Amino acid sequence: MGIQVIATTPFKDQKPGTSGLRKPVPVFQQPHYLENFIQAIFDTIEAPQGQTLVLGGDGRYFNAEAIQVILKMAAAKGFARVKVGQNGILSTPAASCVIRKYGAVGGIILSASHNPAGPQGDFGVKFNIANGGPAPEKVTNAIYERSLALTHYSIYTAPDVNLHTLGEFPLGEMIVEVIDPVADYQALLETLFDFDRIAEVIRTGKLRLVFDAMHAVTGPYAQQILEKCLGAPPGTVQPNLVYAHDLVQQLFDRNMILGANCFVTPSDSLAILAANAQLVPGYRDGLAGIARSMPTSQAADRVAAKLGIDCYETPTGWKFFGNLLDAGKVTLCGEESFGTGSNHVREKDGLWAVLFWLNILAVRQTPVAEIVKDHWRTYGRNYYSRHDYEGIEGDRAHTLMSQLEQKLPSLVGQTLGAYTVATADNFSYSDPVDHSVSQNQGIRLIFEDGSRIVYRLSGTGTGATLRVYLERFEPHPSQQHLDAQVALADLIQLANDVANIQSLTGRDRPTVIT
Repeated sequence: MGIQVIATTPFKDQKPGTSGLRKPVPVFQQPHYLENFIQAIFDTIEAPQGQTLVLGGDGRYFNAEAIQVILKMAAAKGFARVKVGQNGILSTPAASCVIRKYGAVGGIILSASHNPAGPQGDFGVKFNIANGGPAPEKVTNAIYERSLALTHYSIYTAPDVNLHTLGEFPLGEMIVEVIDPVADYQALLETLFDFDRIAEVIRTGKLRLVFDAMHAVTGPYAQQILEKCLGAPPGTVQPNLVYAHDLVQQLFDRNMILGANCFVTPSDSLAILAANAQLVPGYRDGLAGIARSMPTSQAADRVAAKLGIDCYETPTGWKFFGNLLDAGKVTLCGEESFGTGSNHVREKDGLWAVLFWLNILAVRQTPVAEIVKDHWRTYGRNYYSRHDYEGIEGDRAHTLMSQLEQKLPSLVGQTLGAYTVATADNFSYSDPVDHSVSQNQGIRLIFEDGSRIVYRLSGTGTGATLRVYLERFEPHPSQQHLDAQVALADLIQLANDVANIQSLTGRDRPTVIT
């Protein structure tokens, strides 16, 4: 029936934030809510005349209706083409791959699972730009501001386009191209790893399967790549997990793939992958550099040192990896409690790590627990845990950080118990490419032995959450198999005393311990 203007009135918090806009499903279902936000996104694209927009999601209730509205508004925008997943399915690494391959203007990912942290049951709309990665803050603020001042939006009224079978289909002047959700992405992964040799180590079935991000071993992408392509037994893809550190403590007929999966923390997994990267096709020539978010443990640092490559320390976010990967300063990167990835895409990638690991296991022909034990043997172990103090009263948390910041200059050089202070600062990051400076990114106590304490404040705007990161470095192999909270007891006592956590927040116990 054609292009129409639809009058609308603004909504209140269409402010995206880190992983795009996340709200309960009834909130996105409000009349014109999705349309307002999607109009705000499209209003940041100035010359859509010949461009392509990537669109997909994860199945979840409401995705189907949303994908139809987005398609219809894209048609009204004037995009040449929308590459949309079969049945509206596209993972975040896939969309990043697809955007990058075909030079698309950007994408819209309908997911709230790539990032597990968040109220479960929420609906999410993520906007990725031309480089294949998340939209920078300058762009998400732009969207939020537009969402507050819009009087109308444009949409192409027409009946829904079927996405069950592949092909090109007309919608206005626009092409709706339905793509195999996995083909391009599996291709990229095949350029990175020896799929043949990963099939073998699955065949023999004597080793466990290792992963470092939640949900990496679930869903259609794991199913098609691990099960139908690489020959993993049915049932391998959905606790069903054992922790790598448990298997290392234990060190002191049936297939193992199909059994439990070994979880390695992103902090340690990033170090190990970087240490064994030259065993796989995708990184034979070596790494350009490593990057990690500041609170991620220093495990990868010690590998970069011995390798002779630089290691960048960025503020929390897969945001800041983008400029370093594009510039070629960095090949591998990871984020504590989120996962790992490389420059093959611009987002965290859970299968990419699972396959990486499977390819490491096939070449070195040895179980995970022993690989980890060797890594610690060679580089030392970076004992690492986070303590979360959730829902601190607003400005009590800000008094804590303020009092601590004041004390930091006099901390330098002093010896507190067993730990001598080498650096006590407020983290700031100056981008080696943008020259954009980020400030107040957290308080660091860095000790001369390699150990570390870090304080950050989260959820400012909401209660606030105090996150305390505890890192003890242990070079002695005889000391590398303790319980993390036992190993970290002395650092935990120090972190609490110097910041006066109990005195200024009234909390005797972390809300969460990881």
